[PDB]
Amino acid sequence: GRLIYTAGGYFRQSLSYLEAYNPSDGTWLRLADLQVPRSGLAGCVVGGLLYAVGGRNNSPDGNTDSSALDCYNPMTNQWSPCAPMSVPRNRIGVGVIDGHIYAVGGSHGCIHHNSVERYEPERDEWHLVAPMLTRRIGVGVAVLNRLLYAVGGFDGTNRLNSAECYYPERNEWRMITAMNTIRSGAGVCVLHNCIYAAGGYDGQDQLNSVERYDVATATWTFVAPMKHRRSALGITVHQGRIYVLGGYDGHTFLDSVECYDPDTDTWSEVTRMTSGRSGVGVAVT
Ligand SMILES: COc1ccc(S(=O)(=O)Nc2ccc(N(CC(=O)O)S(=O)(=O)c3ccc(OC)cc3)c3ccccc23)cc1
Ligand code: NA
Ligand code: NA
Ligand code: NA
Repeated sequence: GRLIYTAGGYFRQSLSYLEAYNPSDGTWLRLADLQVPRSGLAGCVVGGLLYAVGGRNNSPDGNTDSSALDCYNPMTNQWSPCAPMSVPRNRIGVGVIDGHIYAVGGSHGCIHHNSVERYEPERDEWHLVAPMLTRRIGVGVAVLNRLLYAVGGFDGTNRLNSAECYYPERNEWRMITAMNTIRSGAGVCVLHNCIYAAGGYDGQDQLNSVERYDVATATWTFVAPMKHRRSALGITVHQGRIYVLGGYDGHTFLDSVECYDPDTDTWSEVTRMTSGRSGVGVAVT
């Protein structure tokens, strides 16, 4: 009975919503709002708790990048503040290794970060780790074999098809094979020993293409495309299928949730979000 949690996001302004989808019964729960609205954040789970990391509050009253880390306990339906990151990071990527949260890249105003930092929930402290080899905002992150992959993004000048791999024990990054497509604001996840990158923006158009990196072969291969082009989408994996949530298609904030079945190489529409939004954080617990 694990749920897909969606936190924050944007429609007209940054949002405070926390909602959870159950693929088993098709239900949505409306859970406790975030304390502060944010879009461009990332979600992750450590030890059955949901963490909302970074992002930005884009409001009619002003725009504020976030260094916040907040923790949601499903058992109490309550958000609790944690230690903030060293710097604000909007359009952040996040991955977890061995119970530690990595905050990768993102922007603070015009600064497009190459820096990376690591949170230890048991000490409630962040520290810097090695910087990525490239500045990346709108970067997607996934973890496989206790290595962390940072995929695509924007460096402040160029939208990127490159990607790189972090080695936590050695504390170093290495460039991996570049993707077939330039993608910022893609959904990036791990499924069956491959890193998937779904959708995003190539500098000109929102994308419906999906490609996956087979780590063993160092090769990116396209799979079936999504039905809807989308950037700033949420993504996650639940019971061996990919779910993509919302995003912007170039004209509309989407409420569409599509599900990828690797066995048949097919996408299908599985539910709608309660309202269209982009820039959400997503995780499963
Ligand atoms: C036209 O030029 C571009 C088009 C698309 C892109 S991208 O999708 O690749 N990168 C992203 C852009 C914006 C984000 N958000 C808000 C912000 O950072 O200011 S959002 O989801 O909150 C949002 C707000 C307003 C929007 O209007 C249409 C669209 C998205 C992003 C949030 C997370 C990840 C990437 C984001 C970049 C440039
Ligand atoms: Na610190
Ligand atoms: Na993720
Ligand atoms: Na609706």
